Amino acid sequence: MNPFASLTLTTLTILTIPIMMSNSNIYKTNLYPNYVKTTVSYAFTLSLVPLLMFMHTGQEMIISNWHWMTLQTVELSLSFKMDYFSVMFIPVALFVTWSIMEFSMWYMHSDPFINRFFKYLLLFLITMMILVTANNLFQLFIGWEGVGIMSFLLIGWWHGRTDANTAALQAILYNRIGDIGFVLSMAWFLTHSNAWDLQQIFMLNNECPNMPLIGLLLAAAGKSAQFGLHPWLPSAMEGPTPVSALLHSSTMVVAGVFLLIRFYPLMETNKLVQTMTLCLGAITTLFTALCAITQNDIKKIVAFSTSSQLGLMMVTIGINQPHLAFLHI
Amino acid sequence: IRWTYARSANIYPNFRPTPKTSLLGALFGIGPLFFWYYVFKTDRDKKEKLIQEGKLDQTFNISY
Amino acid sequence: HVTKDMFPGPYPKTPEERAAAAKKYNMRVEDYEPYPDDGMGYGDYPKLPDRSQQERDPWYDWDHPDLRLNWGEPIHWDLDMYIRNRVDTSPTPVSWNTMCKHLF
Amino acid sequence: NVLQIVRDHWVHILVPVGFVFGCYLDRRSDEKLTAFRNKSLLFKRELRPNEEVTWK
Amino acid sequence: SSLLDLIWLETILPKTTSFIQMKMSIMVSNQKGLIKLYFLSFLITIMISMTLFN
Amino acid sequence: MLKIIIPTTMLLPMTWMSKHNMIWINATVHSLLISLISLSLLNQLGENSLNFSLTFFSDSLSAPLLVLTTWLLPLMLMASQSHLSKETTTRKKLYITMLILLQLFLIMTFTATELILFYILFEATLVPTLIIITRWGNQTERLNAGLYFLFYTLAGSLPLLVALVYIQNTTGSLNFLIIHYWSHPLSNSWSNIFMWLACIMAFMVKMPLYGLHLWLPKAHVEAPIAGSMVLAAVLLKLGGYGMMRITTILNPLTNYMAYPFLMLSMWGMIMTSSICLRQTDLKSLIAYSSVSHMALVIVAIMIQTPWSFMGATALMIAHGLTSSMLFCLANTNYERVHSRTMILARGLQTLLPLMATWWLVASLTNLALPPSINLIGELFIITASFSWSNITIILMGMNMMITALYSLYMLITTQRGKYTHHINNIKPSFTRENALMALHILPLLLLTLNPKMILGPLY
Amino acid sequence: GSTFVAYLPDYRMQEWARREAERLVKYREANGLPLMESNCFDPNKIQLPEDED
Amino acid sequence: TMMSGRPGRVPLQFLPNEARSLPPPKLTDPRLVYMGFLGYCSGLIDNAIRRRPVVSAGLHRQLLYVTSFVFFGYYLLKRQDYMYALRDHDMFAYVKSHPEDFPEKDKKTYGEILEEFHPVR
Amino acid sequence: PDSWDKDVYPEPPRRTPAPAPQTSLPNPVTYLTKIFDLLVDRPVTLAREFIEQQHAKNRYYYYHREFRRVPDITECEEKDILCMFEAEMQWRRDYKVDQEIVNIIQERLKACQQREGESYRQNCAKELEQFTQVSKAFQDRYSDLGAHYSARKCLAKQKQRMLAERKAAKEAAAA
Ligand SMILES: CCCCCCCCCCCCCCCCCC(=O)OC[C@H](COP(=O)([O-])OCC(O)COP(=O)([O-])OC[C@@H](COC(=O)CCCCCCCCCCCCCCCCC)OC(=O)CCCCCCCCCCCCCCCCC)OC(=O)CCCCCCCCCCCCCCCCC
Ligand SMILES: CCCCCCCCCCCCCCCCC[C@@H](O)O[C@H](CO[C@H](O)CCCCCCCCCCCCCCC)COP(=O)(O)OCC[N+](C)(C)C
Ligand SMILES: CCCCCCCCCCCCCCCCC[C@@H](O)O[C@H](CO[C@H](O)CCCCCCCCCCCCCCC)COP(=O)(O)OCC[N+](C)(C)C
Ligand SMILES: CCCCCCCCCCCCCCCCC[C@@H](O)O[C@H](CO[C@H](O)CCCCCCCCCCCCCCC)COP(=O)(O)OCC[N+](C)(C)C
Repeated sequence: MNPFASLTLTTLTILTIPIMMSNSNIYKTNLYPNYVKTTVSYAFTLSLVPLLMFMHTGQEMIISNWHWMTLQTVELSLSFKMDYFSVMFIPVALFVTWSIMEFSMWYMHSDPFINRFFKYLLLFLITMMILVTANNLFQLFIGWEGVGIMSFLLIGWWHGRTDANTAALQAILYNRIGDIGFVLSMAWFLTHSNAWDLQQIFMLNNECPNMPLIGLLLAAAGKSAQFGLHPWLPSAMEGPTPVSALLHSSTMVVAGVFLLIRFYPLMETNKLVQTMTLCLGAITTLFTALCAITQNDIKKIVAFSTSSQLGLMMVTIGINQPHLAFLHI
Repeated sequence: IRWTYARSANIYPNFRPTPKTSLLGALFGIGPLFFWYYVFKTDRDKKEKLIQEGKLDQTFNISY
Repeated sequence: HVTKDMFPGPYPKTPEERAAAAKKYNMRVEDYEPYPDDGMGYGDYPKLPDRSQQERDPWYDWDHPDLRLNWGEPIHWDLDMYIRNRVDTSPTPVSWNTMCKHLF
Repeated sequence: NVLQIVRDHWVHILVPVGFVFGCYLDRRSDEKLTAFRNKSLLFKRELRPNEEVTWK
Repeated sequence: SSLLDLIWLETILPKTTSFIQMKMSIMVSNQKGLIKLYFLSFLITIMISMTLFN
Repeated sequence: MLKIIIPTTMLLPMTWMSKHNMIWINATVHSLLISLISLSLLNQLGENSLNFSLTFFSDSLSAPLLVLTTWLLPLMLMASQSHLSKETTTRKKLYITMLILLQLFLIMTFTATELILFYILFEATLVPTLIIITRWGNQTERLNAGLYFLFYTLAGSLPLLVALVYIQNTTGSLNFLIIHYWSHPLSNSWSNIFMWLACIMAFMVKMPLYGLHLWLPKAHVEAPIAGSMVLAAVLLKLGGYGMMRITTILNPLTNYMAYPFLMLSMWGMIMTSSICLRQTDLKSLIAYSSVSHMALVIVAIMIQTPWSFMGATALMIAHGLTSSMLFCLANTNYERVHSRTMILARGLQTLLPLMATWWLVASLTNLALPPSINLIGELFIITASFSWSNITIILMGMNMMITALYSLYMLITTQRGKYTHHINNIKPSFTRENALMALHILPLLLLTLNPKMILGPLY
Repeated sequence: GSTFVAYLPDYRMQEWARREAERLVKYREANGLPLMESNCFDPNKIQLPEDED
Repeated sequence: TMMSGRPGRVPLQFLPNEARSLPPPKLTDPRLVYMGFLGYCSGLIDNAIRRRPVVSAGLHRQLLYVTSFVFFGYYLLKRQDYMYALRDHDMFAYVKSHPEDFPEKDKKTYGEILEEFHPVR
Repeated sequence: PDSWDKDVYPEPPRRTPAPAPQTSLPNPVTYLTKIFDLLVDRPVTLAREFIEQQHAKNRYYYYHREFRRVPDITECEEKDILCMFEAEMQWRRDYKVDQEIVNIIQERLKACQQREGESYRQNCAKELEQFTQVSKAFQDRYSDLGAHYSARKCLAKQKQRMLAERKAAKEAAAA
């Protein structure tokens, strides 16, 4: 069949081989971090191919490969959406992770558990790739919760430090506050649209009501650290600097914004939720920049800069410009 | 040992039915139940009246 | 190894049993003060200052350095609420009312 | 050594013998509920040239 | 934890039952062994049975 | 169905004629074999049921519970091997006899085509558990716990019996099949209201309902490890199974009568989740978490929709496995420290790393991390509740947040931080304990691959 | 046991149900029938009670 | 059902002659097996109380317990079956002789019976 | 492929544009897909040929089970349990077949939405109306029976709807 389909699934699959070999002999040696870095680089150069195919013709696919349980008229399956957002974000995230791992082999050299650090970095990358390419709400929730657990484990990397554990539990708390809205959105979409699949949700909602979009907005605010739920992102600087650079800077924290990007056909039909998104983004970017301009910890300054950029992304979503928000990501 | 015992097993022998204790117990243990009952009963009465009137628009509502 | 007389008892009414209770908790009779005798099951247990464990001296050599506690000292009733992982009561550079007003 | 470990390992055989006895008892109890065999409206079938009962 | 679970939910079902049964047992079993009182009670219940069930 | 019942009965002569040093090996081997045999009841039908005989029948609600019940006995034997080592041979054999009798009663309870037979076995389970708690418990409160655990149950179960016989005098049968096929609406009357209450309260007290949940922390804190395992894994699910079975004759009165129980459950799940936040005892914390999960199951059964029933089945199985694992981990800590207080032994990740991994996985599955079957049941119940009323989402979301909070609090308090200095008797974890944790956790992650096996008869 | 459960035969009749639905849809699409019907039972075999009020 | 005064009942007769018209219980009847099991348990408890090796102290005594329990159980099962047969015989005869009290109800199908529908919402 | 019916799962003719290169500069997509063919498609096809010929050496069949029609719950006496059992089982089988029909129509809808790209709102109206009709019918049949549903409850719901419809029609005729 078409090559484009095979390449997209191979990238994600070969991202998981070092996790399988985590019980092998190579995990007991000092060559494991280099093995993980090489795997990520190969995945990046392999994922460059579907990007070229899309840039040439614009190839788009849905791959529903495995049928998981069926619930009367509701069918749940392992389905991947390989649209422009996925095929554009995957190479960028892989490139950033490759650079971060190469930096970590120098930064975390004296750490006794450096293989576990790389294993952890790879697990976060896998969960984020699950989040980005999900075609239904259950799979997207799987990625949503996986990135949260990985951030909890990586913030509290030094578990003998009280403040690290406090920060990890803080991140979990705020993300559960957002998860309330995520679960509300899932319940509404199943009860009214009879699906968690994206195609049926788009088809059956020509004029989306307030409640599902407000749940989506609450989830996005929780996971992108908007004004009501902001402090966990600066508090997350307790983890090692590579963790701050990969998760809480450029890949995981944009997830909430990405969610609002993923549902943009429904968002454009509602003026109230658009206005709420715009106002939340504006207050977030202002408040976090205002906090930033007076800080003395350098990592805190960069974290507040990240939060302001996320607020700007929310403003762009609120003015009904999702592709520009993706480009900013 | 004293801390855990005081927190767990010494409470009831030192309990005394007092106006403060009685009012706080009644409030915190009954008021939320009746508040939530009123809220849910009102919500479901409105939904039932709407569905009898036919103006609910339950299209595509297959799973319950 | 703890005897029957080493457990919390009822609210002390007389100075003699007040002194006995203060002795039980390894603290001075003057410093001892029970919770007010209401229907709540506090009984005979010291009402220690409501300070958090974050306010304890971090340079003192505690027997439990992370919790900042010594072995035999009496334990605050709400210790698990003040454990440096949770709510703390440490003084701030700005007053609580001023911060509330400005944030609001 | 035979006739010595038997006196010591005889207990192990009981669980499997109980299972076989239970299977036989299940079949025996099944044999008394054949009032409608080949008589339901759904599976009323003509017997094969060398078939006596549709199920056992 | 303390007000509802350790005190009032305990007071309502189990503690009240224990108290009621304890008092009823102490009342019923406490007879000084004086057959005078026993047979006086017998006369009272005999007359009540005669005046109540017919 | 006798192919499972007879080997369980043969477990007793095999136990009592075993050598003094061969009881655990033989019991474990043959219990595992019985579990393997019982695993072939999972082949269910989309039609009625597996009606073996006039006395026993199988269902896709019954089969997962039966498989879990069989699988629990070997784990209970492994967990009990340690603290019963200094015990006489006769008393060890008596303990194993109690465990086997409890399994036999549970297996016959879950099939039990008759409601009176179900009631008789449902109450027969009460005796071995009571003996186990009051005989092989460590503290002086065990007796008191047993008393509570007894009378609460009977307080609900004697009215049910009366109602049961009453029903047979009017219907003429108590067979589940005839009861289901010949069901007639229940009028809105005082007599019918009290019949409804008599039918419900027996199963409601055993879940337990939030108001009637006081016996559970006592019984769990006081019982030995195997007693806690069977109480949290199987005995709490008898109420859910009974309610799902019996609510077929209670319509349409359930619509009105369910409101007080729905409010009690939806508020008490918040209450018990918050109670877990301030708890100085591991076993007590795990017991309160169990109360919260069973409150959610009660909401599911009272709503009485297909998604509610599927979620209730999934959540019952998942909670059984997870709570048994949590009790086993706490018991491994207790057998070293002898304290059972959470704040005492700290920083155990540095001293026991693999057991810290087991703790992490158990906390993640108690937290309902997708795609675990815990979250499958949670989400199905939440969706059904949202359809019932859109305002339930507030209480469900609060419960999820508080659940994550106390699960990670329990993990961080015991595993993270600095080790307690004066505790120097912490030995490396045994192969028996690691294997016990693995045998708890691998079945959960395997069940998430085939969820329809635990989604019940409405799948 | 996991392998045995994985390969349990389709006694819940999911494949059978999908094949029945496929052939039923094929027939109804071709014959112009309105796919699924609103009445689950044939109205001609139901005797309703006259109200005459 | 008080059959104490039932006509033609010989006063102290355990099994009447007409009970011979009924099929006897099989020797492998599950109830007979349970009575034998009860006798076996009695033998085990007898050994235990007298402080003897419980399983292998007196084989003659245990055999006698099992045999006596089986004997009495056989006769008890016969009497039980006979009494239930009498109950059914009397009930059927009474229904036959009182046709006006047990009428033949009209056959109605569900397609012509109106049952109230109560939606679950 | 023959593995499924083209009528139950219809597809458009799938018109594909032809490459019209405006420049002589070599593109990477064609060369890269050529090496992909050479390195992946060819060995996979060889392995499939081997597996298929091994399968063809051993050919055996399975059958789709046929269920005849039984009297339904409307033809069953009030307490006759045998016909009630037969009717209940038949009704349950029909219920599952209806679920699968709804699933087929939903699959059609999802495939149309993905296939039509930015024009899905206009070019998938037929599938939307099909799903609207089938969803309306399924909701009429089974929406509010709840757990412990039965053929008797479905019949009672249908009868209630029929009384409402007859009353409305008599009112309209006499209005
Ligand atoms: C659901 C129905 C199905 C199941 C049926 C269950 C009932 C059946 C049996 C009923 C009673 C009969 C036996 C009881 C006599 C007691 C004798 C005794 O003490 O045991 C010692 C004796 C061996 O010890 P020993 O050296 O001879 O002398 C030690 C002294 O006896 C004394 O030893 P010690 O002085 O060194 O130790 C003192 C100990 C001694 O105290 C005891 O041993 C207690 C005895 C049990 C009480 C019996 C009560 C009457 C029946 C009640 C049944 C209740 C069921 C309803 C559910 C409620 C659950 C409680 O007392 C204590 O430690 C006090 C603390 C105990 C904790 C609280 C008490 C709870 C007891 C509840 C037990 C209930 C089940 C008992 C099962 C049988 C146990 C042997 O054990 C045995 O060997 C007898 C077991 C039966 C032998 C089976 C042989 C057949 C195998 C080959 C044939 C294969 C069959 C298939 C054929 C086809 C294959 C090819
Ligand atoms: C303690 C821990 C938890 C334990 C379990 C608690 C759950 C049990 C709660 C019982 C459920 C409700 C009981 C009856 C519900 C019916 C509705 C009725 O009560 O309300 C009105 C009834 O009006 C009044 O309520 C009459 C009853 C008043 C007397 C009851 C005492 C009120 C407080 C006592 C609570 C104590 C509960 C525990 C007892 C040990 C309705 O008005 P009406 O249209 O006329 O009646 C319709 C019903 N009909 C047709 C059958 C007649
Ligand atoms: C250390 C790191 C690991 C190293 C090793 C690397 C390799 C890892 C790969 C394994 C995990 C990745 C997941 C991939 C899943 C592949 C297997 C899956 O596809 O099979 C599932 C099958 O799994 C089983 O269905 C679920 C497991 C059964 C659970 C039973 C528990 C065992 C009994 C013990 C008692 C427990 C009591 C619990 C109470 C209920 C689903 O199959 P299905 O699509 O459907 O159809 C099967 C084929 N058909 C079509 C012919 C029928
Ligand atoms: C409690 C457990 C059972 C213990 C019973 C004692 C066991 C030893 C007894 C040995 C056998 C006794 C039978 C006597 C021989 C002949 C008796 C016969 O002549 O009398 C008949 C009477 O037969 C006996 O009544 C039947 C005895 C059978 C008792 C066993 C039933 C127990 C209920 C089931 C529980 C399980 C127990 C089984 C294990 C032992 C006719 O009596 P009749 O003059 O016309 O009416 C007077 C009595 N009325 C007024 C009540 C009607």
